[PDB]
Amino acid sequence: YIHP
Amino acid sequence: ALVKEEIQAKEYLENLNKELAKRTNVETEAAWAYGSNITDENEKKKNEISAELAKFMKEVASDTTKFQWRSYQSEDLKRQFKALTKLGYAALPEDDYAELLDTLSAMESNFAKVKVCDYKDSTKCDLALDPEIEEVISKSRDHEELAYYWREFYDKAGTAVRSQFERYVELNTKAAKLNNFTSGAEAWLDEYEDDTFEQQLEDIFADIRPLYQQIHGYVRFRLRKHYGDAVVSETGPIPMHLLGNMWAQQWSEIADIVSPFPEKPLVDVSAEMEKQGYTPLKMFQMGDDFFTSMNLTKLPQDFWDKSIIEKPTDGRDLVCHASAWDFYLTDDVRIKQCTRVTQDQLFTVHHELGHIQYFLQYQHQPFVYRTGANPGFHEAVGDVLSLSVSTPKHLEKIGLLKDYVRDDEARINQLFLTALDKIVFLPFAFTMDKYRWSLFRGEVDKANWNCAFWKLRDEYSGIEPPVVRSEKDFDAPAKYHISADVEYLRYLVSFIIQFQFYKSACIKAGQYDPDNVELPLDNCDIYGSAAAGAAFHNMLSMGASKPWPDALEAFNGERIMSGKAIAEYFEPLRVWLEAENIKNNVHIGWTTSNKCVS
Ligand SMILES: *[C@@H]1O[C@H](CO)[C@@H](O[C@@H]2O[C@H](CO)[C@@H](O[C@@H]3O[C@H](CO[C@H]4O[C@H](CO)[C@@H](O)[C@H](O)[C@@H]4O)[C@@H](O)[C@H](O[C@H]4O[C@H](CO[C@@H]5O[C@H](CO)[C@@H](O)[C@H](O)[C@@H]5O)[C@@H](O)[C@H](O)[C@@H]4O)[C@@H]3O)[C@H](O)[C@H]2NC(C)=O)[C@H](O)[C@H]1NC(C)=O
Ligand SMILES: [Zn+2]
Repeated sequence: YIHP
Repeated sequence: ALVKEEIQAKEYLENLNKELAKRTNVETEAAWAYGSNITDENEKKKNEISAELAKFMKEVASDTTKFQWRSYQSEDLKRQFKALTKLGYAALPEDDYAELLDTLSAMESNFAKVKVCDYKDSTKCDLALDPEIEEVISKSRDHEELAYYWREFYDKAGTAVRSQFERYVELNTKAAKLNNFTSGAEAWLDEYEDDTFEQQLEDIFADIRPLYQQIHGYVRFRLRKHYGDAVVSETGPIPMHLLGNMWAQQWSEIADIVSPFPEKPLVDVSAEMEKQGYTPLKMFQMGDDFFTSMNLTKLPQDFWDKSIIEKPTDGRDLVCHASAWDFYLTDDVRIKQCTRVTQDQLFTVHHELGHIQYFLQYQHQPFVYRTGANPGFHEAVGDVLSLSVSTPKHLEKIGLLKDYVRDDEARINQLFLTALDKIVFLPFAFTMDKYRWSLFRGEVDKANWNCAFWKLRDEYSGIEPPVVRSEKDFDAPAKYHISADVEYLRYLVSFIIQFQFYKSACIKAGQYDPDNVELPLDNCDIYGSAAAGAAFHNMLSMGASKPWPDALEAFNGERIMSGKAIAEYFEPLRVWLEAENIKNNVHIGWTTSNKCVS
């Protein structure tokens, strides 16, 4: 689950 | 008969879910090891475990046909079985799956390993995106220096993986069709469980688009005063390298030169963070504090023991793009972030901790339900807190913002600063998936793939490359999520729904009343609010056990994704900006870009  | 089978099926699911959690743990460990330490050995290990799990998933999908699950009484059991039929990439033949994995790691490792030469020193060629290149992009106002770093990065992170990206599209399409979706676009869109989802987003985007146009026009106007008309034209797309971000996805780094009222305060707490001796550890502890202050779940010991919160100082290659990780046991959750001591990074910490909290909140759910209500929900959680953290209200409480007077002009500055992040991002995020959808759907000939990217960036965002590009270049994979095959629509959804969450959390906290001048939405701090926390608990604990409108209903009683809340937040800015652009005779809109030659 990653940052934009 | 069916009654006896449904009892049998319930037991089957209970065991299978636990088995899937345990098997996924093993794959996740190998993926974590590779992302933390990129080597040929770790790549091989990651991909081999994935191949093994894919094989098991195939047997699972096959075994579901032994159960008459569509005939069952329990909506819950049917929902679980349906989740198990969805194979994704694992539907591919053994050899095709292995090749896709090799293709995916080739692209992600390429991105992560990019290094460029210093603009001033062709000797020094060890500048990575994070932090060296991003430092220049965010801080330099030398337009030629900026253009140099833009070209070097895009050539290496983008063009270098064209052939790999082409094979990835082929195999992604093949996988989707084996699951009987038309393309990878439909496969991705399936996560939103709504057959009008694209139209819904087009409708919301159309409502907010005029505000973006006003912000765009004003920023261009202000950039002309800074750089002159030789660098920035009145009527053309904005040269993207001047926007303080490698992808021009958010423009807050240039706030100091485009702020409505330059003589009034502009919130930038990075220097105060450094002065007060902030560390990555402190920032994460503060994020933890925010969550617990809301009566939400404390970070477990495994988080602190196992997380990577600073860039390693040894020689090693790794993925520095911030991420949060669920290991599918109990309390084994981790973040990997190459944390720097800045305001933006303090928001990133809270964003990532938002994922972690979601993991902890639903870890009691069956395996298949241990994910977001939809991918947008997962991205929204931490951003709701970050909206609060960003307020002058909160930043004064924690001593990071000093001698701040909150007059009308300072409020406009702060609203504009927020918009440079939140409104500007919307067309950007939409184009990331509009582009990939069009490739997945076979709507663009391979001969036109690069200019199809820049055409969308022009049409929606009104930005363009600093230099002329052509079909000799391939610029899309220069964005992390494109190289790493991470769906991007989740972020568009997030940026819309996070304002729905924020507005409701603020109302529940007694921090927002539309009829009370003392309680504006744009200065709401939900820190310490157990009432806001209760709403989060009610929603997050559900995981993916129910369709997402039921998860939203659990939060605030609503069932519809809506642009009402984001527009409400920015309404004071809209009124001021429309008037300011008229006052200054600001040109709105842009001619078609000349920067991608067909
Ligand atoms: C994506 O879509 C694909 C279709 O475009 C789909 O592929 C189809 O899946 C079907 C499985 O449900 C499959 O149907 C079987 O066909 C067998 C014979 O097919 C052969 O000849 C075809 C040409 O005529 C060829 O195209 C094929 O390649 C094959 O060579 C049948 O023998 C078989 O039958 C058995 O199963 C049925 C189903 O039973 C069901 O369940 C219970 C029993 O537990 C029943 O009580 C209940 O009534 C229900 O019907 C039995 O009725 C029967 O007695 C046999 O046991 C079956 O019909 C089909 O062949 C296949 N391909 C095509 C081209 O149609 C994919 O599955 C989709 N993928 C995903 C992931 O969803
Ligand atoms: Zn995220």
